[PDB]
Amino acid sequence: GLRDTRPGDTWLADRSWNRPGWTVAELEAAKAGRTISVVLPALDEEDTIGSVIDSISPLVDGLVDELIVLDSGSTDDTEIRAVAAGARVVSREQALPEVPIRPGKGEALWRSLAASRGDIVVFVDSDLINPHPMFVPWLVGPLLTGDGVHLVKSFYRRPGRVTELVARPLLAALRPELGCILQPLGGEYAATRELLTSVPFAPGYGVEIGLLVDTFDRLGLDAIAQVNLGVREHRNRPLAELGAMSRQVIATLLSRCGIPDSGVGLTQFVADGPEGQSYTQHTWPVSLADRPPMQAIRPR
Amino acid sequence: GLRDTRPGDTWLADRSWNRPGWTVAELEAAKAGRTISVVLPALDEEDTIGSVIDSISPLVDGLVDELIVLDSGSTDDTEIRAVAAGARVVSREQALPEVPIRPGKGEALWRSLAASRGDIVVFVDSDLINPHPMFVPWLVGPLLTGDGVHLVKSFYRRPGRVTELVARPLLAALRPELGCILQPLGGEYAATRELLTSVPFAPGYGVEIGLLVDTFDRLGLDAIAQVNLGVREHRNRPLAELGAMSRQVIATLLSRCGIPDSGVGLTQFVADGPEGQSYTQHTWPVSLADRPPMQAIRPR
Repeated sequence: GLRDTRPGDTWLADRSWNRPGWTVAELEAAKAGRTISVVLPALDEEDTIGSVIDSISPLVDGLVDELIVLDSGSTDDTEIRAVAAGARVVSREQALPEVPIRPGKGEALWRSLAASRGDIVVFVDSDLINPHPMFVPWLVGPLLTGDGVHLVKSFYRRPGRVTELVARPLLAALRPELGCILQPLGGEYAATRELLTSVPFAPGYGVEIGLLVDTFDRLGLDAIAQVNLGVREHRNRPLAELGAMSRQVIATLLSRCGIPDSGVGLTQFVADGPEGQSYTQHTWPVSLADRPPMQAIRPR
Repeated sequence: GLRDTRPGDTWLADRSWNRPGWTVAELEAAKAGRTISVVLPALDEEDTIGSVIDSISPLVDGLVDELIVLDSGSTDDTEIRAVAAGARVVSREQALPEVPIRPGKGEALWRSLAASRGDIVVFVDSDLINPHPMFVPWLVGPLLTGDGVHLVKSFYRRPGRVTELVARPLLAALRPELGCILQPLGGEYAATRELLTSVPFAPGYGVEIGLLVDTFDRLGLDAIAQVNLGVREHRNRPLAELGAMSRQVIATLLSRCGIPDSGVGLTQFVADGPEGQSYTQHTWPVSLADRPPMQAIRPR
């Protein structure tokens, strides 16, 4: 199983595997009137976003019915570079004009449900360094070979900390059935519109884990598959922000589990000098506020 | 406050500071019939333990009434080297013969309550690299200048991960009042026997955080002070063990907070090779079992 795994192989909930024997073209034939949207959430990713689109670009009007960059307030060259690469850029405002904006990644992904049309939505981070062109095919595979699967999570070999020390040990504690999930926080995943629009979306860095847990609670482990995406490269996560990310992952998971979170942000104490003679007190925001199921706002 | 802090300064619960103006000799005079025990928990620390004792050694028969190494099953030269340095070595069995041994650090510290006699117990890790001779004086300071303080936690400048990403964000979520604690997991701390023998001891890597939270719940923030211990050096924590440590910190905190922990260990998936073609599944143990207050076993 995980003793013999390829870029392409799917792990199902019953610990059974599948090594895909289709072509991109055969996957398109399997769609059967189901449409596919690809969504790239982007905040200030001018360096990487053209490359990411180029990887997915060839699939459009074939396997992929639409390719959207959800621009989350970029002040760099993200939009013009995504357009020149061939993607349609939708701002948060454009996606859902009648609801005021909240900050964070979860907001952007939630809004993209309103901006996209696809029966299946694939999410891919725009900060990926050289994503393999087979990423979207590999992600959608298990949805199209339809066996009750509604969420496809990815796993990869690193070519970190918050996943290994925070997300996974907390899942072992609070949702032990999800202990099989290698990469609960990863931004490459696919799901049905039916699933996506029926669940609330966690704010900020909580979005992926909130979706995982909501899917498990409502549909059980069988609705969740994982695909080996191989060696996956992304940008260095600046170490300064990781405390805030952990705090938000914690807030989201506690809230899914029915445990009251104080709503009190992490205060970090940063030594100002080598002697530890003074500290800068830095308090990051945490959000306990989900967005409601998209069905409650923009129903289909 | 933390805008101007020395090796020696104490932070109290009301955000007020104290910069000590005593000598080791004046601290001894302040004891007033209170005895002081120093306890060094040790599992296989032959390289560092002589040095640690040498730092504390000069205080014995003066400020320090006894110095005990609690040997937690060492198969290297820890015991002979601690003896030659001048400490008394007590095995777990010797400390408390009538209770069977459980593994982990918390067990060793709990047992040391039975092995030691001091009204005040100071705990110092035996893996410290060149601890400053003032560590024990600085730790006991706030207990002897008696103003209702029962627990003294330390903080230091690093000359990590589990503290910053796991312990502190979870405390912000579940015990926000303890958000002021810089180093909740640190092994250098002092407390009263009255406090120590009245609380249960968490197992393994949960011991320090369990003690912090128990103290807070039972006595409030005022009973807790923190002392700047300056630049503090210890051994590199092998990165492999950190998941298990986080999982146990999580288990202990959830249990203190009244939240059911599954008792299911973290399963880590270690890539066997560069390709991510197979993973080794490695499941670390977690313990939900405290030891009871020492008063229930070996009352004074």
